[PDB]
Amino acid sequence: PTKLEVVAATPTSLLISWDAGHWWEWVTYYRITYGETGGNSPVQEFTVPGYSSTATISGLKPGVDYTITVYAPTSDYGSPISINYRT
Amino acid sequence: SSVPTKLEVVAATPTSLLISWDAGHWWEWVTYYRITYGETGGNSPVQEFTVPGYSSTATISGLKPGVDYTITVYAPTSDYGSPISINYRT
Amino acid sequence: MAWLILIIAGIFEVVWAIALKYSNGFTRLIPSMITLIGMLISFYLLSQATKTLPIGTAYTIWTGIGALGAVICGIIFFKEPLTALRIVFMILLLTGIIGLKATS
Amino acid sequence: AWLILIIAGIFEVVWAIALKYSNGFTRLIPSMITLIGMLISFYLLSQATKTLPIGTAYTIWTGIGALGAVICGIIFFKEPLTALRIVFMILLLTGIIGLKATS
Repeated sequence: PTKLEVVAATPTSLLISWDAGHWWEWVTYYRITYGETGGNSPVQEFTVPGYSSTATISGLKPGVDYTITVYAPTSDYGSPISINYRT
Repeated sequence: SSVPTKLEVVAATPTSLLISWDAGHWWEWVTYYRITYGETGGNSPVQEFTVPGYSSTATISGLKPGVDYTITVYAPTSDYGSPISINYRT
Repeated sequence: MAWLILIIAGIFEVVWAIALKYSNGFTRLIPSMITLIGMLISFYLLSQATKTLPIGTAYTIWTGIGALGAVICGIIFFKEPLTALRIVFMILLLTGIIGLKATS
Repeated sequence: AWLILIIAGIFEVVWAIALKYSNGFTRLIPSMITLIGMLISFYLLSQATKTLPIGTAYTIWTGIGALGAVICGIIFFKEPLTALRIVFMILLLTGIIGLKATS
């Protein structure tokens, strides 16, 4: 995928989106992972089906800089898309 | 009258019923049953859902208390048997 | 009529067989949906056919339609070698299918 | 991986017979046996094609599948045995096996 944008943000949550491509590029699922940019504990993650281009990340510590990575099913597509964002 | 058999209401409630049936022997089991239930006076329609064939029980919810209903359990086709139906007042 | 159903199931066979390789590890959405829909449709039509048709004839004719369509679409869409041997094998397959339908 | 392929074909015949027993995917168990005897065949074939030439592996797989469907059909459901039907079935089976042995 491409264009990992934080569409919206409350102090405790980020609404993100990406460009799913078109037709012959839509995969069956994307995998979103989010964690404190430079943490020590397990990162967080979930997965959305391929038809959706957005995803909601919730339950974040307010004022902390998190990094979000949206992953493709395999590596044979368009490389991981990652961004940083402080709540 | 092979399948299903012995359609009975296990538990009840003003708004809900728990029904079950006798699936039969293992060569009589079907892939799915379909359950139809409606106001016995015929307000107008009948509600219907489907249940996997490996389940002998079903739970019908959202009924009106005090009203009499008819609940019927069907086989996938008519070759197995006739659909068994009952009556019950909530 | 059950034969019409059989031929249509054999068609969906090749459609999902080729969309399965166009889908990667069941990862591309459009080809994966095409494969799943095709598998469900094909198997359903095959069952409805075997209800009134013998299993030994229905299975092999379904397999023959599938492999024949696979080779048709491979020679046409993948620039596969159109061997004279493959032509006569297609003749054998089609004659078998049609002769099986003839003796019903 | 030879016998794993033999088993991958036997299970093909298995789900054929089960599908005929399911009467349009309505009888539970023949439908369930039909479903479970298929991913067995494909996974065993993936493990066999992991070792064996995709060509010969697929050819032997589908050959056992078709011929065994024929034979077990003329038995479990008393399917015919005409001198004509065996001829056209031989034509069809050799056609399929040959078309598969070439790619």
